Amino acid sequence: MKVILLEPLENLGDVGQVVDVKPGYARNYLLPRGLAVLATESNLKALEARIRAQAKRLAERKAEAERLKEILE
Amino acid sequence: SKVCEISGKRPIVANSIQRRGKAKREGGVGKKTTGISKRRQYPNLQKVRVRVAGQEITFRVAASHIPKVYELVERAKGLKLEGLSPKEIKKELLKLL
RNA sequence: AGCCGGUAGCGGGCGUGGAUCCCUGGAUGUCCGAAUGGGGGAACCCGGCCGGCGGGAACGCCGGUCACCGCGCGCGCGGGGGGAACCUGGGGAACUGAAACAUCUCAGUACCCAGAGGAGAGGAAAGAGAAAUCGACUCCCUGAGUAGCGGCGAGCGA
RNA sequence: UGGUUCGUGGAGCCAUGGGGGAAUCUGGGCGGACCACCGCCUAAGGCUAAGUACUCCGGGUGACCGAUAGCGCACCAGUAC
RNA sequence: GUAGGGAAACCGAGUCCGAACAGGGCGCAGCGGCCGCAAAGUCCGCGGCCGUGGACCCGAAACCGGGCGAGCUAGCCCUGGCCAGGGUGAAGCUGGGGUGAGACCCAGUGGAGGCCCGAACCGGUGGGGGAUGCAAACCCCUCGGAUGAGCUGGGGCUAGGAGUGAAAAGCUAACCGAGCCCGGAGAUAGCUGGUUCUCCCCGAAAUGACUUUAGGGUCAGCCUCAGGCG
RNA sequence: CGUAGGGUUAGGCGGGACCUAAGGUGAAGCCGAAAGGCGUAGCCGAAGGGCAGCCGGUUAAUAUUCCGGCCCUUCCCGCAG
RNA sequence: UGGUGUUGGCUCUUGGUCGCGCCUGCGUAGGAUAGGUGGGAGCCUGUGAACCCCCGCCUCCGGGUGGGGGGGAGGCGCCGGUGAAAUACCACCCUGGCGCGGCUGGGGGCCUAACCCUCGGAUGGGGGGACAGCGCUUGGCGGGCAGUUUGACUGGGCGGU
RNA sequence: GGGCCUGACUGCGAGGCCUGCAAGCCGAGCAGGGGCGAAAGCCGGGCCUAGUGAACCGGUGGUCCCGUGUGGAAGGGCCAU
Ligand SMILES: [Mg+2]
Ligand SMILES: [Mg+2]
Ligand SMILES: [Mg+2]
Ligand SMILES: [Mg+2]
Ligand SMILES: [Mg+2]
Ligand SMILES: [Mg+2]
Ligand SMILES: [Mg+2]
Ligand SMILES: [Mg+2]
Ligand SMILES: [Mg+2]
Ligand SMILES: [Mg+2]
Ligand SMILES: [Mg+2]
Ligand SMILES: [Mg+2]
Ligand SMILES: [Mg+2]
Ligand SMILES: [Mg+2]
Ligand SMILES: [Mg+2]
Ligand SMILES: [Mg+2]
Ligand SMILES: [Mg+2]
Ligand SMILES: [Mg+2]
Ligand SMILES: [Mg+2]
Ligand SMILES: [Mg+2]
Ligand SMILES: [Mg+2]
Ligand SMILES: [Mg+2]
Ligand SMILES: [Mg+2]
Ligand SMILES: [Mg+2]
Ligand SMILES: [Mg+2]
Ligand SMILES: [Mg+2]
Ligand SMILES: [Mg+2]
Ligand SMILES: [Mg+2]
Ligand SMILES: [Mg+2]
Ligand SMILES: [Mg+2]
Ligand SMILES: [Mg+2]
Ligand SMILES: [Mg+2]
Ligand SMILES: [Mg+2]
Ligand SMILES: [Mg+2]
Ligand SMILES: [Mg+2]
Ligand SMILES: [Mg+2]
Ligand SMILES: [Mg+2]
Ligand SMILES: [Mg+2]
Ligand SMILES: [Mg+2]
Ligand SMILES: [Mg+2]
Ligand SMILES: [Mg+2]
Ligand SMILES: [Mg+2]
Ligand SMILES: [Mg+2]
Ligand SMILES: [Mg+2]
Ligand SMILES: [Mg+2]
Ligand SMILES: [Mg+2]
Ligand SMILES: [Mg+2]
Ligand SMILES: [Mg+2]
Ligand SMILES: [Mg+2]
Ligand SMILES: [Mg+2]
Ligand SMILES: [Mg+2]
Ligand SMILES: [Mg+2]
Ligand SMILES: [Mg+2]
Ligand SMILES: [Mg+2]
Ligand SMILES: [Mg+2]
Ligand SMILES: [Mg+2]
Ligand SMILES: [Mg+2]
Ligand SMILES: [Mg+2]
Ligand SMILES: [Mg+2]
Ligand SMILES: [Mg+2]
Ligand SMILES: [Mg+2]
Ligand SMILES: [Mg+2]
Ligand SMILES: [Mg+2]
Ligand SMILES: [Mg+2]
Ligand SMILES: [Mg+2]
Ligand SMILES: [Mg+2]
Ligand SMILES: [Mg+2]
Ligand SMILES: [Mg+2]
Ligand SMILES: [Mg+2]
Ligand SMILES: [Mg+2]
Ligand SMILES: [Mg+2]
Ligand SMILES: [Mg+2]
Ligand SMILES: [Mg+2]
Ligand SMILES: [Mg+2]
Ligand SMILES: [Mg+2]
Ligand SMILES: [Mg+2]
Ligand SMILES: [Mg+2]
Ligand SMILES: [Mg+2]
Ligand SMILES: [Mg+2]
Ligand SMILES: [Mg+2]
Ligand SMILES: [Mg+2]
Ligand SMILES: [Mg+2]
Ligand SMILES: [Mg+2]
Ligand SMILES: [Mg+2]
Ligand SMILES: [Mg+2]
Ligand SMILES: [Mg+2]
Ligand SMILES: [Mg+2]
Ligand SMILES: [Mg+2]
Ligand SMILES: [Mg+2]
Ligand SMILES: [Mg+2]
Ligand SMILES: [Mg+2]
Ligand SMILES: [Mg+2]
Ligand SMILES: [Mg+2]
Ligand SMILES: [Mg+2]
Ligand SMILES: [Mg+2]
Ligand SMILES: [Mg+2]
Ligand SMILES: [Mg+2]
Ligand SMILES: [Mg+2]
Ligand SMILES: [Mg+2]
Ligand SMILES: [Mg+2]
Ligand SMILES: [Mg+2]
Ligand SMILES: [Mg+2]
Ligand SMILES: [Mg+2]
Ligand SMILES: [Mg+2]
Ligand SMILES: [Mg+2]
Ligand SMILES: [Mg+2]
Ligand SMILES: [Mg+2]
Ligand SMILES: [Mg+2]
Ligand SMILES: [Mg+2]
Ligand SMILES: [Mg+2]
Ligand SMILES: [Mg+2]
Ligand SMILES: [Mg+2]
Ligand SMILES: [Mg+2]
Ligand SMILES: [Mg+2]
Ligand SMILES: [Mg+2]
Ligand SMILES: [Mg+2]
Ligand SMILES: [Mg+2]
Ligand SMILES: [Mg+2]
Ligand SMILES: [Mg+2]
Ligand SMILES: [Mg+2]
Ligand SMILES: [Mg+2]
Ligand SMILES: [Mg+2]
Ligand SMILES: [Mg+2]
Ligand SMILES: [Mg+2]
Ligand SMILES: [Mg+2]
Ligand SMILES: [Mg+2]
Ligand SMILES: [Mg+2]
Ligand SMILES: [Mg+2]
Ligand SMILES: [Mg+2]
Ligand SMILES: [Mg+2]
Ligand SMILES: [Mg+2]
Ligand SMILES: [Mg+2]
Ligand SMILES: [Mg+2]
Ligand SMILES: [Mg+2]
Ligand SMILES: [Mg+2]
Ligand SMILES: [Mg+2]
Ligand SMILES: [Mg+2]
Ligand SMILES: [Mg+2]
Ligand SMILES: [Mg+2]
Ligand SMILES: [Mg+2]
Ligand SMILES: [Mg+2]
Ligand SMILES: [Mg+2]
Ligand SMILES: [Mg+2]
Ligand SMILES: [Mg+2]
Ligand SMILES: [Mg+2]
Ligand SMILES: [Mg+2]
Ligand SMILES: [Mg+2]
Ligand SMILES: [Mg+2]
Ligand SMILES: [Mg+2]
Ligand SMILES: [Mg+2]
Ligand SMILES: [Mg+2]
Ligand SMILES: [Mg+2]
Ligand SMILES: [Mg+2]
Ligand SMILES: [Mg+2]
Ligand SMILES: [Mg+2]
Ligand SMILES: [Mg+2]
Ligand SMILES: [Mg+2]
Ligand SMILES: [Mg+2]
Ligand SMILES: [Mg+2]
Ligand SMILES: [Mg+2]
Ligand SMILES: [Mg+2]
Ligand SMILES: [Mg+2]
Ligand SMILES: [Mg+2]
Ligand SMILES: [Mg+2]
Ligand SMILES: [Mg+2]
Ligand SMILES: [Mg+2]
Ligand SMILES: [Mg+2]
Ligand SMILES: [Mg+2]
Ligand SMILES: [Mg+2]
Ligand SMILES: [Mg+2]
Ligand SMILES: [Mg+2]
Ligand SMILES: [Mg+2]
Ligand SMILES: [Mg+2]
Ligand SMILES: [Mg+2]
Ligand SMILES: [Mg+2]
Ligand SMILES: [Mg+2]
Ligand SMILES: [Mg+2]
Ligand SMILES: [Mg+2]
Ligand SMILES: [Mg+2]
Ligand SMILES: [Mg+2]
Ligand SMILES: [Mg+2]
Ligand SMILES: [Mg+2]
Ligand SMILES: [Mg+2]
Ligand SMILES: [Mg+2]
Ligand SMILES: [Mg+2]
Ligand SMILES: [Mg+2]
Ligand SMILES: [Mg+2]
Ligand SMILES: [Mg+2]
Ligand SMILES: [Mg+2]
Ligand SMILES: [Mg+2]
Ligand SMILES: [Mg+2]
Ligand SMILES: [Mg+2]
Ligand SMILES: [Mg+2]
Ligand SMILES: [Mg+2]
Ligand SMILES: [Mg+2]
Ligand SMILES: [Mg+2]
Ligand SMILES: [Mg+2]
Ligand SMILES: [Mg+2]
Ligand SMILES: [Mg+2]
Ligand SMILES: [Mg+2]
Ligand SMILES: [Mg+2]
Ligand SMILES: [Mg+2]
Ligand SMILES: [Mg+2]
Ligand SMILES: [Mg+2]
Ligand SMILES: [Mg+2]
Ligand SMILES: [Mg+2]
Ligand SMILES: [Mg+2]
Ligand SMILES: [Mg+2]
Ligand SMILES: [Mg+2]
Ligand SMILES: [Mg+2]
Ligand SMILES: [Mg+2]
Ligand SMILES: [Mg+2]
Ligand SMILES: [Mg+2]
Ligand SMILES: [Mg+2]
Ligand SMILES: [Mg+2]
Ligand SMILES: [Mg+2]
Ligand SMILES: [Mg+2]
Ligand SMILES: [Mg+2]
Ligand SMILES: [Mg+2]
Ligand SMILES: [Mg+2]
Ligand SMILES: [Mg+2]
Ligand SMILES: [Mg+2]
Ligand SMILES: [Mg+2]
Ligand SMILES: [Mg+2]
Ligand SMILES: [Mg+2]
Ligand SMILES: [Mg+2]
Ligand SMILES: [Mg+2]
Ligand SMILES: [Mg+2]
Ligand SMILES: [Mg+2]
Ligand SMILES: [Mg+2]
Ligand SMILES: [Mg+2]
Ligand SMILES: [Mg+2]
Ligand SMILES: [Mg+2]
Ligand SMILES: [Mg+2]
Ligand SMILES: [Mg+2]
Ligand SMILES: [Mg+2]
Ligand SMILES: [Mg+2]
Ligand SMILES: [Mg+2]
Ligand SMILES: [Mg+2]
Ligand SMILES: [Mg+2]
Ligand SMILES: [Mg+2]
Ligand SMILES: [Mg+2]
Ligand SMILES: [Mg+2]
Ligand SMILES: [Mg+2]
Ligand SMILES: [Mg+2]
Ligand SMILES: [Mg+2]
Ligand SMILES: [Mg+2]
Ligand SMILES: [Mg+2]
Ligand SMILES: [Mg+2]
Ligand SMILES: [Mg+2]
Ligand SMILES: [Mg+2]
Ligand SMILES: [Mg+2]
Ligand SMILES: [Mg+2]
Ligand SMILES: [Mg+2]
Ligand SMILES: [Mg+2]
Ligand SMILES: [Mg+2]
Ligand SMILES: [Mg+2]
Ligand SMILES: [Mg+2]
Ligand SMILES: [Mg+2]
Ligand SMILES: [Mg+2]
Ligand SMILES: [Mg+2]
Ligand SMILES: [Mg+2]
Ligand SMILES: [Mg+2]
Ligand SMILES: [Mg+2]
Ligand SMILES: [Mg+2]
Ligand SMILES: [Mg+2]
Ligand SMILES: [Mg+2]
Ligand SMILES: [Mg+2]
Ligand SMILES: [Mg+2]
Ligand SMILES: [Mg+2]
Ligand SMILES: [Mg+2]
Ligand SMILES: [Mg+2]
Ligand SMILES: [Mg+2]
Ligand SMILES: [Mg+2]
Ligand SMILES: [Mg+2]
Ligand SMILES: [Mg+2]
Ligand SMILES: [Mg+2]
Ligand SMILES: [Mg+2]
Ligand SMILES: [Mg+2]
Ligand SMILES: [Mg+2]
Ligand SMILES: [Mg+2]
Ligand SMILES: [Mg+2]
Ligand SMILES: [Mg+2]
Ligand SMILES: [Mg+2]
Ligand SMILES: [Mg+2]
Ligand SMILES: [Mg+2]
Ligand SMILES: [Mg+2]
Ligand SMILES: [Mg+2]
Ligand SMILES: [Mg+2]
Ligand SMILES: [Mg+2]
Ligand SMILES: [Mg+2]
Ligand SMILES: [Mg+2]
Repeated sequence: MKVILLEPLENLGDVGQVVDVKPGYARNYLLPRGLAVLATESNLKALEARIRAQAKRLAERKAEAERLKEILE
Repeated sequence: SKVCEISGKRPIVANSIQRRGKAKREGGVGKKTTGISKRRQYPNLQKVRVRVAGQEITFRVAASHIPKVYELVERAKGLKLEGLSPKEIKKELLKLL
């Protein structure tokens, strides 16, 4: 089963990285502890939504710093 | 082996037809019927427990229909579930069907 | 134009001032019984709270309500039980037939359980099937005992 | 495994107890294993009068019986016992 | 129904086998002067037989489906009651002996027991009646337990392929080697019996073949019946 | 046996308005195609447990039940400590 | 009783399948020990030469390869010998082996989080633990039980037919 | 006792035997294609009567009849076995 890696763990990957593991391991170990959530059609919209929200903040921050860069010097 | 909780899977009537002889397709005489035994085919059922709203809930569902339960709970986030006993929680988790 | 059933009598009244009687509605409707505040061996025993009579506090009668489940945001809604077959579903034999008997048959037949209605099921195609076509579900006739299936036997059967 | 005429047979079609397991019209299933090709339908919610079956029951009718018959009961019968 | 043959394709008064245009198999067509009549053919009724139905009628031993039973009996559970009266006298103790002490021994006290005798009580040995009896298990005498593995009282629990059984396949409401009632069912029965008013007509076989066949069924022979041949 | 009339008197006797035994069920809750089976805690389950009367007279018959004489048992209200 | 579901983690161990680093492969003839199909007419050295020595490795008893160190710039092809195929260097894969990696296959051990039990205490602790229980499938054991059969003749059975 | 040979034939078959059925026995003869004799002719196994098995099922080899719309195919059919 596909899941999203909530907390960065060892020998698995990056925080937020999608990883497919044996479902029983996640049903007995990962999900009850709140360390993982399986990848649905909705949390893809929510993961694209938070990544694109960090991008909506980033594109504002760096562009404002570049406009102020055009103001200074 | 009671009924399944989500889909309603239940044991059904079945038969076991005991056979002997060499089949026609392999070149032999043909498959015979040396007996018939009625049976009740039982579903593969386990106890999947999910902790929802700070309460431990139990479910008796077929192993193939396991992700359906986590779909129901994962989609049931819109409703307020705190304060309700595990019985009425097990009730309201089926309300999404 | 007579009546108070059977039902005559002892012994008594009523009826054109429309009694007896038939239809309809309402009242009433002890106790038991899904029984239901609560126990329980049916027509029984015993209490919560509240309103009421005796002279009534100890006692008793009366008035209303007091069980469980499911649903709806303590209050409301409903839910159970019943019935002549007849419905659908979930279950589901044997004698026997095969001149015996185990695949086969009686046969989804009896009975078992559940729910539904005055019907049920069913129902508007991932249908039929070669027809350039037919266009919902049910019932009748016919197809035909054809097609078929079968220790290709008995029998079954679109 | 069961239904279908099909008893396992070339055995399709409808439902599934077991493991897995898609896809959205360029999508899927049927035409009897299968392939190519060509025709028919849109599964994984459900609803729906009419035409049919029956008998506690009111009625009408009979080359149906007339008290050992016709219903266990024409009579205080599901009663005596 | 009128056109059949072949597995079939397919052909058709023919067709199949076959190389055959061989031979064979299987199938092909009214009476009188357009009409009268008759007929291949079809339809209804009435009657024979046969089939499927329960199938001419009366009959089980019994298989299963569901209900009803442990007030009898069998076991066990809960809580009660009871066993007149006598015999015999284990341990234990006090008195004495014993030995260096003990073991051990005799008397008193002392009262054990799936102990004995023997009533009420539970039996059912032996014979006698009883045999359409008083009674679907009685009467008499005699006989074994009778404080124990006891007797019974009440509430209870245990059931049909199950119960219960200090074992008999014993009992589970007087017939238990598979309980009673109802229902599938009108099971089935080649087997037993019976098969109802009258007169006229003909007249068998009891043999052969084969048959899980032998006291049953197919067929042949033997009877009868309308039509035709003579 | 056939007809009508009369006959069973209770705070004390047994029993319910008390408790619990097997067991019957049976909130929680377990199990089962259905019907259902099971279930500490609870309710129910008496001849067991708890409970407060002995004697005499009497009638066609009932009597510890009416009457008698002499004891007792529960609750409420009054008062006093 | 195997296999798959409830059903997981880690490690070791070797094994099957794939992406690699890879080293290995010795007939006549023929520098040395000839992998093939295609490419070829020139390639290395300051990504330091011929040659030398201190060790691995495959050794067909001659070597191959990785090299190190010093010396520090020189040597091996087509050509020819030569056989069927000729040689440096750069592609596509083999035989067999090793070092890493995808995917797997079992066993050894570890862990706990599914599962069972348990604890006046129960989102906790403890034990067992991916085992058992449980679903289907595979075969086996299967008078414990169920439905049946166990021929007819015959001066019944036995024999015999 | 030797020679050449495959008629221990293919497609058929007049009629009879036997006869309850199924069945078993005899069989001249016509055609194709064949052996031998000079010829005539003779050869559908053996001097004869016993040396056998009915339906059901599948295989093998061929045939190229069927092919569930269709073209194949599956599987049957026919033949011999
Ligand atoms: Mg990892
Ligand atoms: Mg936390
Ligand atoms: Mg910056
Ligand atoms: Mg600056
Ligand atoms: Mg079960
Ligand atoms: Mg279903
Ligand atoms: Mg079903
Ligand atoms: Mg069946
Ligand atoms: Mg099985
Ligand atoms: Mg099978
Ligand atoms: Mg099998
Ligand atoms: Mg097999
Ligand atoms: Mg086998
Ligand atoms: Mg065998
Ligand atoms: Mg064999
Ligand atoms: Mg098979
Ligand atoms: Mg084959
Ligand atoms: Mg197969
Ligand atoms: Mg073989
Ligand atoms: Mg069977
Ligand atoms: Mg079974
Ligand atoms: Mg809590
Ligand atoms: Mg829990
Ligand atoms: Mg559970
Ligand atoms: Mg609450
Ligand atoms: Mg929704
Ligand atoms: Mg009067
Ligand atoms: Mg009067
Ligand atoms: Mg009167
Ligand atoms: Mg009179
Ligand atoms: Mg008079
Ligand atoms: Mg009079
Ligand atoms: Mg008078
Ligand atoms: Mg008057
Ligand atoms: Mg009342
Ligand atoms: Mg009431
Ligand atoms: Mg009341
Ligand atoms: Mg009572
Ligand atoms: Mg009470
Ligand atoms: Mg009252
Ligand atoms: Mg209240
Ligand atoms: Mg009042
Ligand atoms: Mg008053
Ligand atoms: Mg009242
Ligand atoms: Mg009252
Ligand atoms: Mg109830
Ligand atoms: Mg409930
Ligand atoms: Mg319910
Ligand atoms: Mg509401
Ligand atoms: Mg509110
Ligand atoms: Mg409230
Ligand atoms: Mg209130
Ligand atoms: Mg409100
Ligand atoms: Mg209202
Ligand atoms: Mg309101
Ligand atoms: Mg409402
Ligand atoms: Mg209900
Ligand atoms: Mg109910
Ligand atoms: Mg009912
Ligand atoms: Mg039906
Ligand atoms: Mg049964
Ligand atoms: Mg029949
Ligand atoms: Mg018979
Ligand atoms: Mg029938
Ligand atoms: Mg059936
Ligand atoms: Mg029928
Ligand atoms: Mg039915
Ligand atoms: Mg019927
Ligand atoms: Mg049953
Ligand atoms: Mg129900
Ligand atoms: Mg309902
Ligand atoms: Mg109802
Ligand atoms: Mg109507
Ligand atoms: Mg309707
Ligand atoms: Mg139907
Ligand atoms: Mg057109
Ligand atoms: Mg159209
Ligand atoms: Mg229309
Ligand atoms: Mg009709
Ligand atoms: Mg019809
Ligand atoms: Mg049928
Ligand atoms: Mg169906
Ligand atoms: Mg069938
Ligand atoms: Mg199959
Ligand atoms: Mg099938
Ligand atoms: Mg269905
Ligand atoms: Mg399904
Ligand atoms: Mg599986
Ligand atoms: Mg898959
Ligand atoms: Mg389309
Ligand atoms: Mg495409
Ligand atoms: Mg297949
Ligand atoms: Mg629908
Ligand atoms: Mg209606
Ligand atoms: Mg009908
Ligand atoms: Mg009718
Ligand atoms: Mg009608
Ligand atoms: Mg009627
Ligand atoms: Mg009635
Ligand atoms: Mg009425
Ligand atoms: Mg009527
Ligand atoms: Mg009326
Ligand atoms: Mg009237
Ligand atoms: Mg009328
Ligand atoms: Mg009228
Ligand atoms: Mg009438
Ligand atoms: Mg009229
Ligand atoms: Mg009339
Ligand atoms: Mg008379
Ligand atoms: Mg009636
Ligand atoms: Mg009537
Ligand atoms: Mg009279
Ligand atoms: Mg009358
Ligand atoms: Mg009556
Ligand atoms: Mg009546
Ligand atoms: Mg020719
Ligand atoms: Mg030809
Ligand atoms: Mg010619
Ligand atoms: Mg000809
Ligand atoms: Mg010829
Ligand atoms: Mg000619
Ligand atoms: Mg001719
Ligand atoms: Mg002519
Ligand atoms: Mg003609
Ligand atoms: Mg003339
Ligand atoms: Mg003329
Ligand atoms: Mg005629
Ligand atoms: Mg004719
Ligand atoms: Mg004519
Ligand atoms: Mg008739
Ligand atoms: Mg006849
Ligand atoms: Mg007849
Ligand atoms: Mg008949
Ligand atoms: Mg019997
Ligand atoms: Mg029975
Ligand atoms: Mg039963
Ligand atoms: Mg029963
Ligand atoms: Mg009972
Ligand atoms: Mg007794
Ligand atoms: Mg007991
Ligand atoms: Mg005692
Ligand atoms: Mg006792
Ligand atoms: Mg006593
Ligand atoms: Mg004594
Ligand atoms: Mg004494
Ligand atoms: Mg004594
Ligand atoms: Mg003595
Ligand atoms: Mg003495
Ligand atoms: Mg002294
Ligand atoms: Mg002295
Ligand atoms: Mg003394
Ligand atoms: Mg003494
Ligand atoms: Mg004596
Ligand atoms: Mg006494
Ligand atoms: Mg006695
Ligand atoms: Mg006796
Ligand atoms: Mg006795
Ligand atoms: Mg005696
Ligand atoms: Mg005796
Ligand atoms: Mg005697
Ligand atoms: Mg005597
Ligand atoms: Mg006597
Ligand atoms: Mg007797
Ligand atoms: Mg005497
Ligand atoms: Mg004497
Ligand atoms: Mg005596
Ligand atoms: Mg004497
Ligand atoms: Mg004497
Ligand atoms: Mg005695
Ligand atoms: Mg004795
Ligand atoms: Mg004794
Ligand atoms: Mg005893
Ligand atoms: Mg005792
Ligand atoms: Mg007793
Ligand atoms: Mg008692
Ligand atoms: Mg009593
Ligand atoms: Mg009792
Ligand atoms: Mg009882
Ligand atoms: Mg039972
Ligand atoms: Mg019972
Ligand atoms: Mg049983
Ligand atoms: Mg009896
Ligand atoms: Mg007897
Ligand atoms: Mg007997
Ligand atoms: Mg008798
Ligand atoms: Mg003969
Ligand atoms: Mg005959
Ligand atoms: Mg004769
Ligand atoms: Mg003669
Ligand atoms: Mg009297
Ligand atoms: Mg008083
Ligand atoms: Mg008394
Ligand atoms: Mg007393
Ligand atoms: Mg007393
Ligand atoms: Mg009493
Ligand atoms: Mg009582
Ligand atoms: Mg009291
Ligand atoms: Mg009290
Ligand atoms: Mg009580
Ligand atoms: Mg006790
Ligand atoms: Mg209990
Ligand atoms: Mg009971
Ligand atoms: Mg119960
Ligand atoms: Mg309950
Ligand atoms: Mg409650
Ligand atoms: Mg309760
Ligand atoms: Mg309650
Ligand atoms: Mg409740
Ligand atoms: Mg709880
Ligand atoms: Mg539980
Ligand atoms: Mg559990
Ligand atoms: Mg249901
Ligand atoms: Mg039941
Ligand atoms: Mg039942
Ligand atoms: Mg219940
Ligand atoms: Mg239920
Ligand atoms: Mg229950
Ligand atoms: Mg509790
Ligand atoms: Mg009781
Ligand atoms: Mg007593
Ligand atoms: Mg008493
Ligand atoms: Mg009493
Ligand atoms: Mg007492
Ligand atoms: Mg009392
Ligand atoms: Mg006192
Ligand atoms: Mg006196
Ligand atoms: Mg007196
Ligand atoms: Mg007296
Ligand atoms: Mg007195
Ligand atoms: Mg008095
Ligand atoms: Mg008085
Ligand atoms: Mg006092
Ligand atoms: Mg008191
Ligand atoms: Mg009181
Ligand atoms: Mg498998
Ligand atoms: Mg060499
Ligand atoms: Mg190649
Ligand atoms: Mg080459
Ligand atoms: Mg060149
Ligand atoms: Mg050069
Ligand atoms: Mg050499
Ligand atoms: Mg050497
Ligand atoms: Mg390797
Ligand atoms: Mg990876
Ligand atoms: Mg392991
Ligand atoms: Mg291990
Ligand atoms: Mg370990
Ligand atoms: Mg670890
Ligand atoms: Mg550990
Ligand atoms: Mg560690
Ligand atoms: Mg358990
Ligand atoms: Mg707890
Ligand atoms: Mg826990
Ligand atoms: Mg701790
Ligand atoms: Mg282990
Ligand atoms: Mg375990
Ligand atoms: Mg479990
Ligand atoms: Mg298992
Ligand atoms: Mg299998
Ligand atoms: Mg084997
Ligand atoms: Mg098996
Ligand atoms: Mg087996
Ligand atoms: Mg076996
Ligand atoms: Mg063994
Ligand atoms: Mg046996
Ligand atoms: Mg055996
Ligand atoms: Mg069995
Ligand atoms: Mg058993
Ligand atoms: Mg059976
Ligand atoms: Mg069987
Ligand atoms: Mg035999
Ligand atoms: Mg015999
Ligand atoms: Mg004889
Ligand atoms: Mg003899
Ligand atoms: Mg003889
Ligand atoms: Mg003899
Ligand atoms: Mg003899
Ligand atoms: Mg003998
Ligand atoms: Mg004998
Ligand atoms: Mg014998
Ligand atoms: Mg013999
Ligand atoms: Mg001899
Ligand atoms: Mg012999
Ligand atoms: Mg031929
Ligand atoms: Mg001729
Ligand atoms: Mg002749
Ligand atoms: Mg013959
Ligand atoms: Mg003849
Ligand atoms: Mg073949
Ligand atoms: Mg072809
Ligand atoms: Mg073929
Ligand atoms: Mg074949």
